[PDB]
Amino acid sequence: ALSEELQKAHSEISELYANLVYKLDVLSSVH
Amino acid sequence: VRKLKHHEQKLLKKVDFLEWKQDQGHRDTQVMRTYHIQNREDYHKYNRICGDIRRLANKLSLLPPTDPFRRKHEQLLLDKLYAMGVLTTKSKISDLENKVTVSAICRRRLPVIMHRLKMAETIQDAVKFIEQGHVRVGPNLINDPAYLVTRNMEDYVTWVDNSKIKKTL
Amino acid sequence: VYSDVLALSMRPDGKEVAVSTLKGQISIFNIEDAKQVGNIDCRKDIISGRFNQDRFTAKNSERSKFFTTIHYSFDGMAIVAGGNNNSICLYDVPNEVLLKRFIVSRNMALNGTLEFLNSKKMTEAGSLDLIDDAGENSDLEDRIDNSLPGSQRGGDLSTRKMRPEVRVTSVQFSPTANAFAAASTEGLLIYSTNDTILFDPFDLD
Amino acid sequence: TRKFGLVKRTLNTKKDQRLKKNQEN
RNA sequence: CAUUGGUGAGCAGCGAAGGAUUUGGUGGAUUACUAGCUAAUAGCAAUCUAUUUCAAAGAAUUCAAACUUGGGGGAAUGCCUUGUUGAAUAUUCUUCAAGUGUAACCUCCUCUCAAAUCAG
Repeated sequence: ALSEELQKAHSEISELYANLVYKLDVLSSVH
Repeated sequence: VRKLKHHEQKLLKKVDFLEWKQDQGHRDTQVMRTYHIQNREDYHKYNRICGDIRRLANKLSLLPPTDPFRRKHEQLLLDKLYAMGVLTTKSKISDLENKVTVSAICRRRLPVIMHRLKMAETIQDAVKFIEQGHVRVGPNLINDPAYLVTRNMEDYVTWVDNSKIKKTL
Repeated sequence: VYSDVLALSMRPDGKEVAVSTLKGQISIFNIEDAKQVGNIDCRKDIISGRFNQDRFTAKNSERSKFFTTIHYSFDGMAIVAGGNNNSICLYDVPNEVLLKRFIVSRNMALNGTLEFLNSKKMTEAGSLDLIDDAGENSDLEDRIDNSLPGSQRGGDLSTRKMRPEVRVTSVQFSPTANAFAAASTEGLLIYSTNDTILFDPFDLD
Repeated sequence: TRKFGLVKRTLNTKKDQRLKKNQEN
């Protein structure tokens, strides 16, 4: 709990990080 | 198309059929030239993720500076993108928008890797060798020329065994 | 050993070891001594498949002619091995010759199933199946392509931009009834010797 | 009998004379 | 000398009214076979036309409707949204602003590599 709009920013940035994690580790061909 | 006249030129001021601004200078093709990708959409398969790097790299630059999540998550981004080798360095954060090109992720491609190691003479001869089934990445012979190979997987590319081109070298 | 080993497996006695090199040749090693006992060959008797995007025939394809898992029997006298192929193998340990060769799955949509591809699908430029047919679906979601190009055994099915390879990862024996189970690409398969568990209704109206 | 590396041949920015930047020589 | 190189001669040797090679075309399989066409319970297949047309059945997000956009900037001119103004008859349209509004519309990036050559 830091700031509620920063909470929104942390959650949205973690969502995009999860999407990027998905596309990059699939792109990593998980080996 | 016509080497058109001095009187034709001023009337057809804005027209072109070869280099368009929606066609973005045919820049993608110059990367499709230098790395010899089979389909066009491989470029936009990198460039759809490549902005997605920057789209996270931008808004992580919008957080307060010593936000203890911000410096940690950026390190988790940069160790990941450094394991895949799509950037040369990892010390600076500025490569996440400046070095993330389609050519940089596209010079982590498989025939670029063999073309560095001089098993092949040119790039397309390595593509022909992958198509012929001569190469392997550690355990597995790979058929696909468009293999994303990480930095740490780069030692695992050998020629495949009992071949006619491994006996060539 | 002289070639690249993987998928190690010991006898339960622990004085002999099955090894799979990159050549496919399984070797058996002494443990009380150092020399090799004898080696059984697998690069000949492996059913491998040619993918629709393969540009080389399966007779000289080096795709899957090794073994990604080896297991000794509960006498230590037999071995079931399984790899990235369609072929699961049952070698006898002292007689040193395979007993039976097993298909895991016979599926056209699985990639390395077929030995010989049908030449009616080899068109002018390209396969007949390698054309992207997801763009003609009635539904928007099935028309959406999310496939990153060179993903090998990555996260999801749709993102190979390929058919799934017929591969079998893990191989084990049952202790009791010599049944062997292998978790395939399709899933866990069970072979057994529990014969006549096939249920047989008699004198049906 | 098709050649290997069947690639998408497309617009060459350094070879196509239809470009007016290559209209000179 | 090994030639373990082939040419070149030859010979032993193989050896039934030739042998050896190279390729074009086509057919057959390359998944496990229930017939073709149509308006399809039927008709056709020499034909469905001078019964194919009447008949019935048949109309919601009161306008839900880019699940789709390389990333930054901005986004003038457009549009969107409400704020706000006029007109017509409870609604469209004139006029106007506010929008870290915006897949229109402007630029920056998404090219310059231990690849090679080259002076030192």
